Amino acid sequence: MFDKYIVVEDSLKRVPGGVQFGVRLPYYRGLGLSMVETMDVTVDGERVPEENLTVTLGDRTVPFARRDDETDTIWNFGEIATVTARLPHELGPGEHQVGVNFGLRISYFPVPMVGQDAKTLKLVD
Amino acid sequence: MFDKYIVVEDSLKRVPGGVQFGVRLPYYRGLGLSMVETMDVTVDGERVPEENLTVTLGDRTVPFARRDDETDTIWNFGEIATVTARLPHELGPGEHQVGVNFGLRISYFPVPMVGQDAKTLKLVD
Amino acid sequence: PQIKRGVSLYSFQEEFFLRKMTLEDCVAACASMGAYGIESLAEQMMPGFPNLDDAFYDGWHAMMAKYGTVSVCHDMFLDTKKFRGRLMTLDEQVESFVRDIRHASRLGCTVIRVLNFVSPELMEKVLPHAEQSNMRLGLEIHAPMHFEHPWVLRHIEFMDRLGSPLLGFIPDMGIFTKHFPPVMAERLIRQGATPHIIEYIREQYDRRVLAEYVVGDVRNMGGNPVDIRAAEMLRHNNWSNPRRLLEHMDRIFHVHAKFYEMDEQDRETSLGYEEVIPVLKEGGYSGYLASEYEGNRHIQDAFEVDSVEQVRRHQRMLARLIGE
Amino acid sequence: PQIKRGVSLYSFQEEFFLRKMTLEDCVAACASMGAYGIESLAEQMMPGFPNLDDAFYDGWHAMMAKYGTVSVCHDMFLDTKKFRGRLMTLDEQVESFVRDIRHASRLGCTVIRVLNFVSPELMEKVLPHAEQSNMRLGLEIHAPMHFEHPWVLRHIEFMDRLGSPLLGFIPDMGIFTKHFPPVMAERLIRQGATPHIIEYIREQYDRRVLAEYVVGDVRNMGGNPVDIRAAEMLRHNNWSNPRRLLEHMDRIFHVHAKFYEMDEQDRETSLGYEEVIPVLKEGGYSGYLASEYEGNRHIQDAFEVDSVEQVRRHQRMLARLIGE
Repeated sequence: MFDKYIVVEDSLKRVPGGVQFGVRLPYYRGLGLSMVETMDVTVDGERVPEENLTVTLGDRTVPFARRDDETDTIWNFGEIATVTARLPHELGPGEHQVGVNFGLRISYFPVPMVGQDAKTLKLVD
Repeated sequence: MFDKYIVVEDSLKRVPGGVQFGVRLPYYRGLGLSMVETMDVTVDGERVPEENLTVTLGDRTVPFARRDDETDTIWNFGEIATVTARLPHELGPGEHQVGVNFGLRISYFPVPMVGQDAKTLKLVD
Repeated sequence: PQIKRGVSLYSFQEEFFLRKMTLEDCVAACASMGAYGIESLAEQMMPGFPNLDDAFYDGWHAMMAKYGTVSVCHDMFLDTKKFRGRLMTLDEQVESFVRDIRHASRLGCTVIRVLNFVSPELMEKVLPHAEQSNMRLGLEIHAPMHFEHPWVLRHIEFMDRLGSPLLGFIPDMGIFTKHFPPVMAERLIRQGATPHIIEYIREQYDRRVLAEYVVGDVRNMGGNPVDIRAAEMLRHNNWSNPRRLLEHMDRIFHVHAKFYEMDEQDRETSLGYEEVIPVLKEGGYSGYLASEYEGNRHIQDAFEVDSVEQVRRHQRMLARLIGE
Repeated sequence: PQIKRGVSLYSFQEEFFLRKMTLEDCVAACASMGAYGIESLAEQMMPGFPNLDDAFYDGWHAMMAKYGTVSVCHDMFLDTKKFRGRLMTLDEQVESFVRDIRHASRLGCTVIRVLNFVSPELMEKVLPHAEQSNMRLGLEIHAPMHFEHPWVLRHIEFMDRLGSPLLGFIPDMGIFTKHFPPVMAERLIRQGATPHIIEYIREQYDRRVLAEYVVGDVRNMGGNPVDIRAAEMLRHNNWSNPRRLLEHMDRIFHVHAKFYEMDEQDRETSLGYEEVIPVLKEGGYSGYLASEYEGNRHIQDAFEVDSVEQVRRHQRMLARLIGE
């Protein structure tokens, strides 16, 4: 649900030590960050471990590994979060593939609710 | 259902080219032979192909490969059938393992109904 | 005081399979309990069906008279998959069904247990044959079905249109599975299930949580294949509304008094007899409750089966609840 | 002539997600169809919930007046798994529920859509808070559930004991799924399902064959993983008896008029509106039918979504069947 919209076009930007890009949540309402149980990120097919990932919602930036404490931080419906990936080398210009695979801890559903997307993004300057 | 009773004790006997033994059907009523969809037989852990198997019910002996034509030949409830296995070498005396794995084409059930058993039988003379 | 006690001889299958009880042994045990209504499965205990001769049928009539028992119900089967690679034609199905009507007539029965999976269209096409033998056709309603299941609703549409008093239903008490049956849970643990996860499943069963939720949850908490299969029993065993029977009483010809386990207290440990029997009385039910023991398939791996004792306890329970 | 037309703004989620329609845009579209009853999901379209200020609530009241619309129903959610490794305590659940009662009160609603999974025990414990705000609590009944499902039966036991007119139900029209929904079947084929096997599944759906039979059969005939998942939709979409609503009319506060696809004929292609609306009239229903479009999630992979058009057609269908 909303899978084709997870990775936001034109959003890949360099930051110190890696890249940032925009991500939307594949769910029909806002959800507390603590129930984003998995968000597997790949850059150029390479996995970004959870310790190198941060999520920015509005004015709050949280390390992805600390999401358990973000029970009331809402990833609002349609809201673009800035996901920051610390990478082991600088990214050259031009296009790169960004993949996001979500598993959501939905309380009325017995197993993680899933959404997945990958897009070719150009490094916008 | 009735799995512990599939292989009949004290029934292993030599015949020309192989052995015979008694088998009961793991089902709660009589069933036409044509719906014994699979009956995988192993002797001493070795599989007996379907072309080397015959089933005797009462006074009728049928090759297992021709069971499709036995739509009204009933394997009655609790009835011991004599299953004859053509083997590639004579069986020495003493104990041997006989295994039978049933899959039954039960009309009100979507997948084969299963029953399995294996017993150590002595070659009775 | 019009509800009558009977037994389906299916209850004694283990002893019959093992040649410990004959067909007549089963009827005798039944009369010894005052359960005079007899339900039988020709394909189970009458080898030679559908070619039984007059000597058999006359002998069955004489047997019934000797024991004071009544031949009430015949349980048909329909082997639509008898031919590999195809189903029976509708005409082949009619032929098979007519076999059973004829046999039930010769056995003296007043009702046939029609398998739950039989279509409304087959019921409709065989109706003239039932009419010729004045034979009631009772479609079994068994778990996970119930009287509001869409399959039953469609059967009701057909019977409302046809307007025949010979078409009806046989509820099976497994649609009143109040708790996860203990002998089922215990066999699952003997097969390797995780006891902590079995307890979750039994608790969620009592809570009436959606089956698919329990299954996915057991999967999610690391259940092994046995645990998952345990959870999936919630798709095959159900509770239903006992007062729904009141809406269909004129079509309830017979009741399969299914049971798995009678304790030493003469109590059935998981099925809703104390809720259902008052409803049958409120509705004026005048048919039989026929014991249908199924505990054998769950306990036979580790325990001797004593179907006569289990049915004796069940009959004492029925007598108490009916008010004899 | 007392059945009223409304819309759940959930119907416009695709456009709202994509920032093509604002919250007020949705209400405006709704009034343009004469569907004046508004149902809303604060967690979906009101960022800042449960901390909305008086300026918001006063502005919503003024919006309702400007369009002639009525704030009817608030749809709560309950995130029992908000904390990893545990569920909310019952007291934490009450706190969350009270949030929604307070908000629905400030939004002017008369009823809350309580998630189907909410327990009877939670309904019981929050009842004094509902009473303080005179807020009706309608438990949603959605597929594969129905009014005779044991979970609903247990909820009914609690409401019969408590005796409060504020506790009741909101049926979702997906419990009247008459045919396998076409947009669902078509997306399955786009995902790689076998078209011959999809046709079998759609046919067996109309035949009302047991779900577990269809699943095992699709497995047995060589269905691929998509075919099997297609078959397993029979566990999640169901037909139920429309006349069963008559037994519970005093507790039917609101109806989720779920739909997936309105054709160019203003006909919904799989749900049982023509059977259900006469029953609601027979029962004297005086609540809202609230459009709840869900076709977006099935078609969005290959087609543009036009929720306003789909809801326009749905509202024309409702008006015709109500008899306006």
